[PDB]
Amino acid sequence: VYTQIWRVLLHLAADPYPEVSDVAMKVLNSIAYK
Amino acid sequence: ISATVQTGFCDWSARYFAQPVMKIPEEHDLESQIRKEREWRFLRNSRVRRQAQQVIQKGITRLDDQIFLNRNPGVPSVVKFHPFTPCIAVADKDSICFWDWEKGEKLDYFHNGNPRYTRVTAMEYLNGQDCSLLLTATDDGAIRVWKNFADLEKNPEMVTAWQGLSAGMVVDWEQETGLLMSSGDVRIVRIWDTDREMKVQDIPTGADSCVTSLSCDSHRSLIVAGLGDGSIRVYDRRMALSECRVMTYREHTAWVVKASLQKRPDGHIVSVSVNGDVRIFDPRMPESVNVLQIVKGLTALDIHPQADLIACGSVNQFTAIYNSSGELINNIKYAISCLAFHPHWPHLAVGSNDYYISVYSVE
Amino acid sequence: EADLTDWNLPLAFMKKRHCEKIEGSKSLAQSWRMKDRMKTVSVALVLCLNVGVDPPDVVKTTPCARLECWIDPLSMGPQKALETIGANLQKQYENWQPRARYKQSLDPTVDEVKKLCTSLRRNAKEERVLFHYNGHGVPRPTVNGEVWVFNKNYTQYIPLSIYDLQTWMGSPSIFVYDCSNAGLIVKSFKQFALQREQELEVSMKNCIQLAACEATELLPMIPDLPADLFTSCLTTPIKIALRWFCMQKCVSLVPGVTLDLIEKIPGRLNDRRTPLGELNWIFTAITDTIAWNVLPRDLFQKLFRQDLLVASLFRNFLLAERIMRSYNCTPVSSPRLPPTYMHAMWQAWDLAVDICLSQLPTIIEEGTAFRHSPFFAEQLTAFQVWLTMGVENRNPPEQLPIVLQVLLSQVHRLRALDLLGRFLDLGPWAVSLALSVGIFPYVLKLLQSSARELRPLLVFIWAKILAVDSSCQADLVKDNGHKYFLSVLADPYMPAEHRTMTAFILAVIVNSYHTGQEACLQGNLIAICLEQLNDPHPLLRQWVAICLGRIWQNFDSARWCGVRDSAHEKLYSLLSDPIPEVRCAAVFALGTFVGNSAERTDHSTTIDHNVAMMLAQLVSDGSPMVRKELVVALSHLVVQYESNFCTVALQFI
Repeated sequence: VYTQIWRVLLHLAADPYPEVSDVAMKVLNSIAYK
Repeated sequence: ISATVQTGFCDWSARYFAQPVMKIPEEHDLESQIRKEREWRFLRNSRVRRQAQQVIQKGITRLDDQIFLNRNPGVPSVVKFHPFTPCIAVADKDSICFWDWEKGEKLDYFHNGNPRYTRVTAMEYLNGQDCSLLLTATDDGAIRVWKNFADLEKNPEMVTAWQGLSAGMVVDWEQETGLLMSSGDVRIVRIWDTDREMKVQDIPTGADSCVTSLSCDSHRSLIVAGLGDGSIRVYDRRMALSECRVMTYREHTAWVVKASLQKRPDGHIVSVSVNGDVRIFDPRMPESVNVLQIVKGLTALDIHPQADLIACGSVNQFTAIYNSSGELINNIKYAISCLAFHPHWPHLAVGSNDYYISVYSVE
Repeated sequence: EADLTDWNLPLAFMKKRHCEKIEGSKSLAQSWRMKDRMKTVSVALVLCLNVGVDPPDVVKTTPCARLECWIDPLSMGPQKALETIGANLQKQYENWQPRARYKQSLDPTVDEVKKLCTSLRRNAKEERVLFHYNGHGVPRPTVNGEVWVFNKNYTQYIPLSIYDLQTWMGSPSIFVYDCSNAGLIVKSFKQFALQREQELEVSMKNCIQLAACEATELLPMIPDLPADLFTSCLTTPIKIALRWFCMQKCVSLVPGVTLDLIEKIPGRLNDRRTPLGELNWIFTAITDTIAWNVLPRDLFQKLFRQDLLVASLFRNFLLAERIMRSYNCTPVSSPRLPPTYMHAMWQAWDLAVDICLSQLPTIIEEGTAFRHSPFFAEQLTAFQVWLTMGVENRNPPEQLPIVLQVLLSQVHRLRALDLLGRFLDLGPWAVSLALSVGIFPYVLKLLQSSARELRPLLVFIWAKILAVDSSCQADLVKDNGHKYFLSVLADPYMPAEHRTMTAFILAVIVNSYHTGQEACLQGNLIAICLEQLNDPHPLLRQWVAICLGRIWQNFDSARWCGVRDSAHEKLYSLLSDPIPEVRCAAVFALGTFVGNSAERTDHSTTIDHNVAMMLAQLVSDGSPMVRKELVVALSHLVVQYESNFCTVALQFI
């Protein structure tokens, strides 16, 4: 299940729309440092 | 815990109740300036349609006039003409140059935002009749729409953007239906509805090679799709997805440069592969009606629905603009990788390997 | 032509969500809330009547003015009359403030005044105390800031320093001077106030002062008017207002209206359906309207909104200013008011009086049923006419405080609530105005009504108000007004337009407020919401889902109730809704549901994984607006399983 949700976040991290990609990148970086 | 972000979505929704309700909206107001300016644009449209129709009735003369010659910084990949306002957007791999053909000036310069590997394959003009937009589908899948692209007091504005699919990418806008059909290397023809912002239909292509081109017919479901192996499938979206395919005729073996359909009720699929041989198909027939062979090594081609001019290109600087019957009109001597007619006026853009854009006119 | 094809074409990506930015409107600093509620705990009636004796300073005329508090002192004999006037004055004040400790002082000494004021100050040290002074029987106050009282034997006028008088009384107090050179007292009061302020280095704004006259002016000697002209105005406004009305030249326009008919006016001062109660109601509206239009907003809420009794005195003070002006008298107030005597609304008061007591010959003699005045009707008509061309931000409509007064009855309540809603429609600036005038506590009282006809109007009004000031969610839980709206959300016959506002109202009450979530949970909101979750209205589906998401925000008890009702399952249907507003709201609710697991039983974990995969099928979505909430939704999932997502993140490195 967690594998599936991380794969989703990869698409939102590489979003065409800038605001969504930015916020997704923050949330993805807030995982790394934990 | 500070990493917890909260969207303003629920708060933005609440603004709905701050605005007035009981009173008549601004659009319904018949005496509003927006409606008069919208009716004024539509008044200009009906004149431009009539004036262009009068040019068609006078026939098409030989086209050699050069209106202007400018130079771009990047390679012109795809060009489109706004139907009524003279705005000729000439995009590049990492930018979108907006030129003009009356003043003769660069109007704007975007950055698509896509990486270096990607490439802007297709382009459209959404809501061309009024308040036009600029769809910019990237080859990897990213589609995006730009507003205020050639305005004085306004800047670039990306309305929305979403990774489609997932040749490059192909699109066919359908103003009246409201749909949008992305396609490319995948074996699927999606149909993104823009009113519901959801993919309605995913038509299976049934073909190994990439969907190089894709054109449809207004008021009917006639999705034509050229392919890299050579075949040109046709799918009807009214029937079941398995049954969507109607005809599958194959009389080529090369990438289809431009499988273009005509806007007449007598639809004619003018497909030109890398081989350079034209084969005019029909939707109700299994084989071609006419056959022509023009150039051995074709690089880029353009056609016009209203006037049947097959604007060819050439490695040796030639620009053969013949009719569908095969008559000679012009052979303009200059990799001419982009030609583009107007939807109404007989203007033809041209673009060589060098980043130089021309716009011809029939006097 | 080829234009009808153009007009009939959908303009894609041209809607509120596209043109406008996705950002919340900044809430303004709502200062309408009252800072504090004062309570007039006790009242001091100092009466220097000196019944049967005439002050040496003023040589009274043979007729003079005998009536004092509507009592002839010489009729009853000296001692009884003095007691009677004190009793009546208490009753008169009890019309305005019935719950206060009254303590009369009748021709008091100096010690008597000291012990009286100090006792009432001891009772309410931090609360306002009223000091009423009637110096008609004592000589005029001196330039040196002194006021005259009697000696134990009633043989000598003893002077009393205003400084010492304001020593014994405390900080919260109000002073009423009814004497001839009363201005001198107000001047000397501010002097002793400044003198105390100078001593304070090495109680002015708190002290209110009313004065019948300017220091130069003298009191009127006219036999038609009562001697206690000022006090009567403050304490019996309607009584002198009708007697004064019958003295003006405008009586020619109404023949057959003498004072004797005014004496025998039927009704009471409470029953607004009677003729006398009509005038009191009209008078209260007109006076509160004049004040709101003329005074600055700060000083209006200070005097006319802080506490009732002060508001009543200043309301009646405006009438005193009008009447006394016609006798070369200028009343004086401590917070100086601009002159209102020539305001247009006074003419409306005349018409109201005219119509009200034109029926009195028929009511008294013929016994005709008193038809009510068209005044309040016509004022609502005026408010409606303003709204028609009220789009521009011009001067606000004068009649706003009248609409408030109309809400108190039922006869015109439907029409007023409608217009008030139409007014709120104009914009958010107007809702702010309506909160400053003080509409909130009256709209809240209507939530105790059961008349279902009121339900659609209150839903509308409350949506506009709660859109501006979301803090009122606290008040609605105290009064159990959330039940009133819960009923509306479970009424199929209620139109879906009003049901949408009702779902919004609930989504505001619940917003980030644990007390409201616990209260609505017990009111079974999640079950009610699911009953309307499949409505043919996309706005309702959106908000009902947001409301559902907010109620289970860091509140596991409402989550378990959702698990029993199986809401997460019923919400998956909205995940494929055409309208992207609903899709986005659906993603919001499912995220907040996951976010508050708080390490519950294994059941929660299996549900959270089921909710994940159901959300994980909203990736290929056109709107990034929806995709944005999809991230925020997955944020709630990561926070709950931070230990698990660290394992997955470290794997692919």
